[PDB]
Amino acid sequence: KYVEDTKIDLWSYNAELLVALENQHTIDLTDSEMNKLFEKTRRQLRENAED
Amino acid sequence: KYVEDTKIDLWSYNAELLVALENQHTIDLTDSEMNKLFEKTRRQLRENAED
Amino acid sequence: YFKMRTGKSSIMRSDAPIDTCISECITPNGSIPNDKPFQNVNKITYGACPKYVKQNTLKLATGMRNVPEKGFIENGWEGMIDGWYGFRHQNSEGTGQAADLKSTQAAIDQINGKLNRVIEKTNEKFHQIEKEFSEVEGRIQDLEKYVEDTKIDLWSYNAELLVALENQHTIDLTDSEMNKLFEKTRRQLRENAEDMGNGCFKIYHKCDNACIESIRNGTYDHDVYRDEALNNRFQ
Amino acid sequence: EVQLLESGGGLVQPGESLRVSCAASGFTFRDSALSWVRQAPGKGLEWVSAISGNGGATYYADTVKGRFTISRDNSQTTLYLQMNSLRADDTATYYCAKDESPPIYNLMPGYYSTYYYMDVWGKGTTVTVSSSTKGPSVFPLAPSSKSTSGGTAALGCLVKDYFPEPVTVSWNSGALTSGVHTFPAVLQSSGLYSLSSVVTVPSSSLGTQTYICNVNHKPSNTKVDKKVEPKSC
Amino acid sequence: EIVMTQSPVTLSVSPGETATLSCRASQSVRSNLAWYQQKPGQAPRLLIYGASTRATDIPARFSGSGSGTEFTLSISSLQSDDFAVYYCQQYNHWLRTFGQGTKLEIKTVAAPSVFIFPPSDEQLKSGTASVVCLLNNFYPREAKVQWKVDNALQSGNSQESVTEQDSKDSTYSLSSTLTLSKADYEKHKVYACEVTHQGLSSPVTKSFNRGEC
Amino acid sequence: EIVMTQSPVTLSVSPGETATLSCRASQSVRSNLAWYQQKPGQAPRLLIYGASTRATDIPARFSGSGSGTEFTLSISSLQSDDFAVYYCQQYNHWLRTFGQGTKLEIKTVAAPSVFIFPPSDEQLKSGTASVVCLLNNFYPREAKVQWKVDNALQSGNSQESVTEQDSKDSTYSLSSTLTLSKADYEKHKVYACEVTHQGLSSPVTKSFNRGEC
Amino acid sequence: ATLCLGHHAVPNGTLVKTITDDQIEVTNATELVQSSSTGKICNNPHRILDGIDCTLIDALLGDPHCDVFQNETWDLFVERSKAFSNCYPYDVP
Ligand SMILES: *[C@@H]1O[C@H](CO)[C@@H](O)[C@H](O)[C@H]1NC(C)=O
Ligand SMILES: *[C@@H]1O[C@H](CO)[C@@H](O)[C@H](O)[C@H]1NC(C)=O
Ligand SMILES: *[C@@H]1O[C@H](CO)[C@@H](O)[C@H](O)[C@H]1NC(C)=O
Ligand SMILES: *[C@@H]1O[C@H](CO)[C@@H](O)[C@H](O)[C@H]1NC(C)=O
Repeated sequence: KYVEDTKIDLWSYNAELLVALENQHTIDLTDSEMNKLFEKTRRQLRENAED
Repeated sequence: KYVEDTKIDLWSYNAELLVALENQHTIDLTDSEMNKLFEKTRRQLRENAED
Repeated sequence: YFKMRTGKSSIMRSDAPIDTCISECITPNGSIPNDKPFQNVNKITYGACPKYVKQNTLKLATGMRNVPEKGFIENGWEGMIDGWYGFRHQNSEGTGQAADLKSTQAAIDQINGKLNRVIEKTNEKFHQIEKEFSEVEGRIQDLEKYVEDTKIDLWSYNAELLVALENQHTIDLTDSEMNKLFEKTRRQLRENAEDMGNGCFKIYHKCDNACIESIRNGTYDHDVYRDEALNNRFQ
Repeated sequence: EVQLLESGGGLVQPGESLRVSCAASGFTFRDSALSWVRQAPGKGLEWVSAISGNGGATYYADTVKGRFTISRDNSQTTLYLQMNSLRADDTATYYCAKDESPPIYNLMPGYYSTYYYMDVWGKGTTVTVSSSTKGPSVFPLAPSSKSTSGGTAALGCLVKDYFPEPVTVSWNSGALTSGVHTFPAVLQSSGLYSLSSVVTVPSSSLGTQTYICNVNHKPSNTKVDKKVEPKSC
Repeated sequence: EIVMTQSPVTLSVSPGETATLSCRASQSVRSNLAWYQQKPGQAPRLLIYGASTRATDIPARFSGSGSGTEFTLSISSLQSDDFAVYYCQQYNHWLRTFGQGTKLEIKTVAAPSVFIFPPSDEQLKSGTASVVCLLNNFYPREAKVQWKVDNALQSGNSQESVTEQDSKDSTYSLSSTLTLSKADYEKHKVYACEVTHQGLSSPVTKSFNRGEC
Repeated sequence: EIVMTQSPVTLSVSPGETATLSCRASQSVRSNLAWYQQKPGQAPRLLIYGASTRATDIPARFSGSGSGTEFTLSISSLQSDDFAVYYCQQYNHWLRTFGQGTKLEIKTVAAPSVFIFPPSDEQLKSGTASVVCLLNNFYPREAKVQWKVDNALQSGNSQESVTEQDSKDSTYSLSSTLTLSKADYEKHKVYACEVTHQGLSSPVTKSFNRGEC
Repeated sequence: ATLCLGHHAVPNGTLVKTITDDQIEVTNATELVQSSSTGKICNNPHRILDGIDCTLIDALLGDPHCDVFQNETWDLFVERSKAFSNCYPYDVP
């Protein structure tokens, strides 16, 4: 019982930590692609327009 | 003795990696909020001031 | 009677020959160097040995993102051997190139620091439990195989997730060191030059080789050329 | 050979500046880092500062953080260390040493690898920070009684009152080395060090050989070669 | 910013026995811990680096071991020339720190060969005559040296100078310089440096008269 | 830029037996590995995708498996119409690559019936007379064919043309065309085709004279 | 005047795994998994005791060809597959 309960409780931490890090990075990376697009068109206008 | 010793060494890494990742992200998120604050006031002055 | 003592001694079944060398780790296949955090030779190990994982290779990025030819630049500079991040200029004298030592060092330090975090001294295990079995023993043997195989599959996930996170953070930290370097000089000449949209600054004033070096080493005073550069931008 | 030699050093008053050189010769191509390590007379070692290939250091111990500044001249392959605003506790034998890292670190060859151990140590230059450069007065030591003990006699020289260390002493221009005992300097209550060097040779050479101790004190350029003869009585 | 503490300050080990040293370190350090052998009058020499791993062409008797916080250094077969001091550095806090240092002794109890030296005529003419009493080759270092001038003990004008342990015979050498004035020397007749050693059955004393060898 | 290697190039499996195929892949690939069955003269047809999930309305005898680097494909009950070539793709690094291909063979050494053929008069008048030798019905495909002209061995002027295996008697056919000029043909007298086969006791050679049938 | 900025690039680099990309090219990488072996067990630093012809229990009991292993210390006893037992037939519950 102890070996199995150890395996379960250790995998549960591996899974719970995985979805938290992957979701945080998911929200982090999506905001960057939005900023990159804003910076992409920002380089085109130079001083012809302002943010 | 091996099952317990194995359980400890795996949790020791789970905790050591935890504080290493979370402290890095804590420093990362605090520095970003400073950049987000500096970027906030930067947008308020389109061409009224310079960095 | 036999004298009873309790120490680091153990036993291991092996047919590898004995050689007059030094090695902290010993396997049934032979002694292996414990300079790496993980190993794939055998699950039975004695002494300071790397952690056994299922993966046969796990590359850890010690460099930056490589772009030779077609984000901000179309490609990286293959001619840079004096550093990771550097400058290039087309001025009145000619065309030159030089590296920024501080940004390169700062990126190397972050990688050198985490590099130590990954290779920190591995576990020292001596007398463990037998993982290879000659014949079926039933319930006890089935548990011993389950205990170890669980430890292996869990460590394999811990290692493979480590290289993914460390390398993802490696590319992020090195790419941000250049964003900060481009932002460093971007603040140097506020309205004395403009971002061309490709990683190059169009300096509108007369800037010689020593003037370029003043920007490189961080002594560029924009007020000297602010009266000149601003006139060239809007006229 | 990875030899490196330290030049300079000496006596300075507190509050003065001093630059010590370090000629990096041999295997070191000087894309590898270098460090300075001082040890005070009788005290333990202490890492002072480090420098990398090119200018990646910086890196100064908190004791000398604002006072010392390390410099590197690769064109002439010489390491420097400008020691400004020197205090009394800065009196030490400043060693120049090469720094080596595990090959896994040090990504770009020129830059600093933050994990260094010193493998090649220099000869070291002694720097004394105090308030006077006196020349030593050499007094010989003559045997008394009858052949000191009998089968072996003893004689020596006295290096009294000088500042600062060190003082080089040899016997018969270096030809006599067996049985020589050079004692460490002892600071007298007056403030000037004192040294004694004695040699025990058999009594059969008491008259057939003329023994001369060749004391050299470069800090004050005083080199006396005193004659040691048995006491006339 | 990361202190190192070696234990003990000094240890006495017979030649041949294994001498285990300690290098306790605050905070955590693993990837670097270098051991050094600084013999008196010489620069330090690298023995072990990063713990465990020993330097190039150094004897195999120098063993290093340590994980974190606690580190040890054991010298297997001890030689008489190992009378050096041992130090330990580490990483990093970008700032390497050294250890305090561990003096190593060797070991037969040798008795001091006492020798007296009257002040030379050149020193007599200077104005201050200093008498010298030599103790060549003796073990251990502990030696109670007393000066008796005209059957009276003199204290406050004698200074003890002890040499480092020898690299071969492993015996120390002591010298005492009894500083006195020109008239303070001629004031008395007999000079005797009382010497009492650990391995001395009776206090050996060597003396001489004034005006006679 | 991610090479795929199938093993073997061609395998012989009797009908009904299980035929296991190999798809070794450099670098890791897990989420995508599609198997295809391209019958000769037709477009490829999807069998399995991902690794083990088979395509819609395909027989259950097609089984798929594999880890990151090594992949396998086993056909449970083999049919005579399964003579197709099988391929395996993967993912991705933006670039999809295919495998080399594994031909599926199904299931007595036959003797090559050698036949010579002199150049026709219409070819002789053109200016280049090419002599043809036929090896009708033989197994295996390996056949060492040599041209011997006026007894002299001739190389660099011959081209080997081999058929695919027959659908009924399962015997190959070979034809060699020794191209030579008009004067180069009349230059020599007898032309002999030195034929050596695996199941040939003695080298069978058929020849003819120039100017006589 | 123009001032371009960029990073270095190697002609041929190493591919690594990341969170998003399975095969992404970088300028330099290191292997963390030890897959190669010398094939020989180094006799140092651990006091390696070659079992040679008997097992540990055979030397514990006192088999004739294992009289050399008496009063022998070991950091790691290595049993060979070529081991055998020559003395009286025994069994250890
Ligand atoms: C090590 O030996 C085992 C047998 O004990 C074998 O299965 C394995 O493939 C070997 N591995 C290497 C890397 O030699
Ligand atoms: C920076 O470079 C310029 C041009 O060579 C030079 O005049 C100036 O002294 C340099 N400053 C520093 C701090 O290196
Ligand atoms: C890669 O990094 C290693 C340090 O881990 C360094 O020794 C080597 O020179 C580097 N090579 C390249 C091509 O960057
Ligand atoms: C890198 O190696 C490969 C060889 O296949 C090829 O792309 C080229 O020769 C090298 N350089 C670049 C820039 O790809």
